[PDB]
Amino acid sequence: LVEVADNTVDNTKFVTSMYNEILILGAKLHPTLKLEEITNRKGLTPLALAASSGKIGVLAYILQREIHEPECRHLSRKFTEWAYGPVHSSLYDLSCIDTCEKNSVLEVIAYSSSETPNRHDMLLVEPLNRLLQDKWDRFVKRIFYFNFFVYCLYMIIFTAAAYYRPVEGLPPYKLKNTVGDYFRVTGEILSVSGGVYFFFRGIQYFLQRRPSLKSLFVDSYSEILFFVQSLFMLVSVVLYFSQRKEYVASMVFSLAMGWTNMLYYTRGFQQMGIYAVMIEKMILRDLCR
Amino acid sequence: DRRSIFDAVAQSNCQELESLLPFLQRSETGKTCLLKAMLNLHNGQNDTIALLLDVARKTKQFVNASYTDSYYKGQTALHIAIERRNMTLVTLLVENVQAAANGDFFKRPGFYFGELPLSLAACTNQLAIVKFLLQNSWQPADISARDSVGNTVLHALVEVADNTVDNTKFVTSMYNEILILGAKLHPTLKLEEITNRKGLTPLALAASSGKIGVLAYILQREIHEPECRHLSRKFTEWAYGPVHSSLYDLSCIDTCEKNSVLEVIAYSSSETPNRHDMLLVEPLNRLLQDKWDRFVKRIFYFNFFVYCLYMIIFTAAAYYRPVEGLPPYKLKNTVGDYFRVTGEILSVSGGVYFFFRGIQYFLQRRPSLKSLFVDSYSEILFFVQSLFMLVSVVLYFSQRKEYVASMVFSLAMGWTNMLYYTRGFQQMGIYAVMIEKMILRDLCRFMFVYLVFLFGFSTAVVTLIEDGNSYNSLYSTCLELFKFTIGMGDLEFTENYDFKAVFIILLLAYVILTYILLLNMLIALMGETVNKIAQESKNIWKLQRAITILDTEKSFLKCMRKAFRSGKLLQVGFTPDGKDDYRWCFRVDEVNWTTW
Ligand SMILES: COc1cc(CNC(=O)CCCC/C=C/C(C)C)ccc1O
Ligand SMILES: COc1cc(CNC(=O)CCCC/C=C/C(C)C)ccc1O
Repeated sequence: LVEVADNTVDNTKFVTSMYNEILILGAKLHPTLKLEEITNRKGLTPLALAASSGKIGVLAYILQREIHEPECRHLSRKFTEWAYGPVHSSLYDLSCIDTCEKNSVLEVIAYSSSETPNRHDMLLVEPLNRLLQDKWDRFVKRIFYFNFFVYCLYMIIFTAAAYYRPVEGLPPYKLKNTVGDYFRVTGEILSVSGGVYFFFRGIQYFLQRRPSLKSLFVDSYSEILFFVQSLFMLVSVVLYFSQRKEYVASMVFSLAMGWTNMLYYTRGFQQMGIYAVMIEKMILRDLCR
Repeated sequence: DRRSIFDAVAQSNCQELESLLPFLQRSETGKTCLLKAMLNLHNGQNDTIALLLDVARKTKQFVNASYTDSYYKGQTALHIAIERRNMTLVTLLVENVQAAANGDFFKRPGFYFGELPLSLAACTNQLAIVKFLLQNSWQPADISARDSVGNTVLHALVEVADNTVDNTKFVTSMYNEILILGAKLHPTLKLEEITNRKGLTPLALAASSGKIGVLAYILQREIHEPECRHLSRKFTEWAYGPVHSSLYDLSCIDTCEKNSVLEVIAYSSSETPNRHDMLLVEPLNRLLQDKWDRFVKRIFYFNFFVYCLYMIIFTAAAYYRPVEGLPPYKLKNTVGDYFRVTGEILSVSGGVYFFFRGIQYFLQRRPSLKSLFVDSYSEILFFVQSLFMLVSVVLYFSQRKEYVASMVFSLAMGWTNMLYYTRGFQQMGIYAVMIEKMILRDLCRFMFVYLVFLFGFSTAVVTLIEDGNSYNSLYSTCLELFKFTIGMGDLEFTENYDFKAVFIILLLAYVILTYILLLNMLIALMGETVNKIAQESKNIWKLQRAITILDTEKSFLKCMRKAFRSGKLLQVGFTPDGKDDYRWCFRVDEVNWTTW
């Protein structure tokens, strides 16, 4: 039933309908069985498949399902907790929306390879919007701001240790007894540590997600850039112990990338996140043509 | 047992009640048994309430049962009946009205409707219930009830409006019906002036909070009924053919006890949903335009001319600043120096004037801190110019030559601030509004992004240079790369670099990313924003002129306060109380061919 849905209003109409009728029928015949958890060989719940393949209408249905019949009230995914006047307070199920056995509906929507017809539009349903906004407000705003602040410090120290690079002779260099040179070696060590961190993060991402080769610059325009900055920093690491002065021609690139990559963080601020999105899209289309 | 009877009433069966009645007679929340019966009622299936009433009467102090908890403090049975549309139940309870439900819900999610059964019924789109309650025989409901904070029935009616067409529909409707009803019951009372603790008339609140539909109603209200013609706020003075000449009330639109409707609309902090759109009603537009045409156009033009003279003299006394030595300076016997000292004195006098004006404004209005640059973009600038001028005053008697670095700033600001005056000319006022909006939005966004990019690539290029003039600089390289954005960038401005290929790749990447991509993006986005605000600019300009008029009238009450009044004092019709209706009315014209 889900597999044949095509998002067209009448198709959504009767897919939702017949889904409901078959569900209530199976409920009446077998009050003991719970059919939804039935999963195919890929192990996808009908919700999970209706969300991964991209069928939005059936998704809005399955997340907004309710039944009053006393015998089979227990199929509902929504309830109305109370109401005094025009005010209503209702519930939602989150059966495994937020966290699910192997992949919840959110985890499937977000990490969908964009071979899915429409993932961006799909977070318009009520429970998902409310859920994600709630998580942002409560306990991840602080984490994101702290991450942004740490990256600011890393760029600052990287910049101020690149600015004063030793110029006497060739690399490597002896550590003079002065205090400023000790500060500078601390700066270089923090710099390379951050570099290796980003390098590994990139490799881990590319292992978990396993992104394609024809759509890598349209699905993840940011992981590529962070990993590339890490690569340049590490090549500088390699060529600063190979007694060679060309490391700078690499390191410089990195540093520039560094500061530019800061735009990655303007998605926590809607009114600047939309601007950074426009930059990305235009660079991919219009500058290229 | 209390639990047994609770289950029985929840059971919709009277067997337990009948069984326990003879035995009972022989013998935090506190929800009432009759309240429990009514609550668990479907299609009027709860009948134990009448039996409970009969038993209580056979054995006043209980028909007035109410909550005790702070969560539902004071929840009233008659209120619950109203919530249920209970004509039978409410009529029984009343026959068997000023109840104060002072709980949390009545004061996170909740519902505000007033604290009185009458108010609740009025807040529920139920008209028969209110008719009966306000004119119930056993105890009629008094309409003039005022709650703790003072929100009467009309106050709550306005307070629940939400500008949506159907909501406006029935809020206006029921407001009208309750008004005419109170008029018929009490021709002597005038309900509108009833004000809450904040002292706001229902008009004033409907305007301050932002409810436009109710506003258009209240200012365009008329009644023909002979007994209650005296509630109208509009009249039609005469009509020969398709022509009509009508009046308007101006009850306290133009000038009111503490804050009129205009004074509230204009000075609204823009936390109000929609103030710009709100001056579209007929009497307000006509009134403000009339004031502009009659006796404030001259004042505004004269003010503009005086400011022009102040800038001119300030400019010509700054131009010839003494250069011999340090400040202060001795006044040479020449005549030009006397002219110049006159110029400086006029300059500082104007400066102190603007400084005080700014302080007074900031005391009266008391503007917020998070929205100061979106509510008043002009008072800040005038006050800031005054501040710079006064710091120059301070440092010209501290034997220091740095005063100029301040004064210059001031002077520039001065001339630019002249744009403040292009609101008396619609077709230039809209242009100055666009400048303001773009400076607040688009330059800010684009400048954070452009500084990110500029600093990134400029440290990138300085970490490469060696200086082996003085391009080993973050400031001089920051310039030499900023110039690329004014079409003056030199791709080879230094040859003190180790690698030419890297240097050129970096500069090319910079030019492509900022000059070609970003800057043209800014042009495109400016196009978008202009195409969007083409009309918001007009509305904001009308509001700017309205504020100008209000300040103009307030400041010059000293010269002729009551001389130039709106409209005239007219006698429109008779009223039963005194058989005379004298009001500061405002006449307008109109036509219509479809009506005939
Ligand atoms: C990193 O995440 C994001 C970054 C950006 C902006 N960053 C860029 O456009 C990359 C520029 C690369 C040019 C560098 C050249 C070197 C060799 C000098 C927009 C959206 C994002 O999500
Ligand atoms: C003053 O009222 C208005 C003014 C303007 C135009 N004025 C400005 O944009 C201010 C420019 C400030 C830049 C000055 C920098 C100095 C340090 C040289 C538009 C609309 C208004 O209502």
